[PDB]
Amino acid sequence: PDFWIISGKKYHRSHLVVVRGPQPPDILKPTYIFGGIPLTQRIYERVY
Amino acid sequence: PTMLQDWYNSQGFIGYQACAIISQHWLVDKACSMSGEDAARNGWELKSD
Amino acid sequence: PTMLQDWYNSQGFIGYQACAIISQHWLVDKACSMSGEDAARNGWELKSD
Amino acid sequence: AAERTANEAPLLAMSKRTSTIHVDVEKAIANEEAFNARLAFWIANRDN
Amino acid sequence: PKGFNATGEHETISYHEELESIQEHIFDPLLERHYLLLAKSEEIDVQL
Amino acid sequence: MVIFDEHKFRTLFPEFADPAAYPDVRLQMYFDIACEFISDRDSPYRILNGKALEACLYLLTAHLLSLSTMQVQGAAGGGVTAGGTQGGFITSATVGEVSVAKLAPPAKNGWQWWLSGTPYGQELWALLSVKAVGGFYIGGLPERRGFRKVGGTFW
Amino acid sequence: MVIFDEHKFRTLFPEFADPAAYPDVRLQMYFDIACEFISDRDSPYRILNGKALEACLYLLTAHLLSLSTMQVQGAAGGGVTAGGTQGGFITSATVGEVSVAKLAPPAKNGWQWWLSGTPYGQELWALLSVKAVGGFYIGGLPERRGFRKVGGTFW
Repeated sequence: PDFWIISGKKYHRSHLVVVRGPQPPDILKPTYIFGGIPLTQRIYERVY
Repeated sequence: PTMLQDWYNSQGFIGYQACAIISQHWLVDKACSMSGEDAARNGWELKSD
Repeated sequence: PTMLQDWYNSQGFIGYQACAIISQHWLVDKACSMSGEDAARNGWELKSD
Repeated sequence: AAERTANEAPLLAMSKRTSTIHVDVEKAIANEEAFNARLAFWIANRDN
Repeated sequence: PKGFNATGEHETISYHEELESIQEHIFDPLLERHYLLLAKSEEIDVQL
Repeated sequence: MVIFDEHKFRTLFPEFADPAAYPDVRLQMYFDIACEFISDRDSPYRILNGKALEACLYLLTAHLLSLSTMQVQGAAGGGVTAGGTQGGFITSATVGEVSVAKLAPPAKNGWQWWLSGTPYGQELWALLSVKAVGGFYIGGLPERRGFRKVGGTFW
Repeated sequence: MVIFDEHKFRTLFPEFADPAAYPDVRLQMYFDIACEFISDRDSPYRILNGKALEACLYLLTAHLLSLSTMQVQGAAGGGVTAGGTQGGFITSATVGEVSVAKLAPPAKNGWQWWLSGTPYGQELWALLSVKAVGGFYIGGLPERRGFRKVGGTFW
């Protein structure tokens, strides 16, 4: 994603700093909305 | 395999609201915060040229 | 032995889609990523002539 | 041999305990779809 | 507790390193502003 | 509460067709008594409900009516017998040169032994035995819903 | 519900062929009574289904009809006896100079003992015993489908 929209304001990629967790494959990126895999998703069942 | 594929497909993204709700339990908070608080507590020093 | 031949032949390629789906699991990701992360940590130095 | 022996143990662990009951099966087959429903409810809600 | 290892050393290190964070985060702002206000009130020019 | 219908009762048991010897007041009273041996409350979740409950109540009422009417006119002296007439299953009999021996039912308590007295009681016992198969699970919670099984399911 | 055919019923049992003695309303009432003992819902996944289920229902109806007969005209004096005629297997009998003894059926509860009263009940009990072999297993998931066995078959 080269641009992020926050409350109607457009921001270019270069101005922002984004950190992501584990990197999903390209086909799975849209499902995760171009983000890393959350830890809670991987820990909630075992914690319970 | 079919059962294996179903088992591996079951895991997936849950949702931001779901993650926020899960994030109230003490165990999850400790697990996600101890490393972060421990990593950057010693500090850093600056070197110029 | 026919049974041994079948047992050894059953294992084979599964598919890029199957690999991508299976990669979601935490333990498989950890196993695949730990070696790569550890290999390139201590860095290298540039020596010329 | 080693791989088959390693694979065998979880399969038996999956079915370690079996439970059986006796009953007059004649009355059971007389009007089922309710006997079955009751036992399915018991299995669904089974715990200590 | 009964049956647990009695090494204790790593637990003491962890407790001390957690105690350091408390001084870093909770006590520092209040005491910093206290010293600033005391210096301003008691006309102590040198910063502390 | 199930409303007693004397017309259906008389249709079901023609031996009680005579209105002179069997006034409706006695039938209603015996139904009111019988609604206490077996609960007359009905719900769809009960093992016995609807027509099964109706048949059970009618059979119990007929049994009570027969047992009661035995006493008053038995010994050709208006029940002048000091202790009345006792009930129970008759395993053997003999009249002159005619003899019959029958099979004793498997009674194990007062309820079944009393029910074996008359054919209506026997039919009621048979119906209860058929409907008594199985059991109840009363306490418990769905604990298994919290774990993943087979094909990534929680059912 | 299962439709009750009076023509087929009378064809099956020629001893009930008289319509004057056995009105169709009586047969319908007894079928409606018998459908409570045995569920009449038909599915391909039941042990009893189709012709077997219809045979059981008809046999139960005939058993009830004969049981009623022994009361309505077994005494034949309008049912003027004390407690009514009692049913059950006759293990021994004697009339004049002829004596006959038979084998006692293995009855273990009220259902089988009540069934053994009449030949139709005995036939129904035998059919149920034949169809009753086997068992049930209700709660369960194919846990074994996730492992490789013998020749790489998950089946």
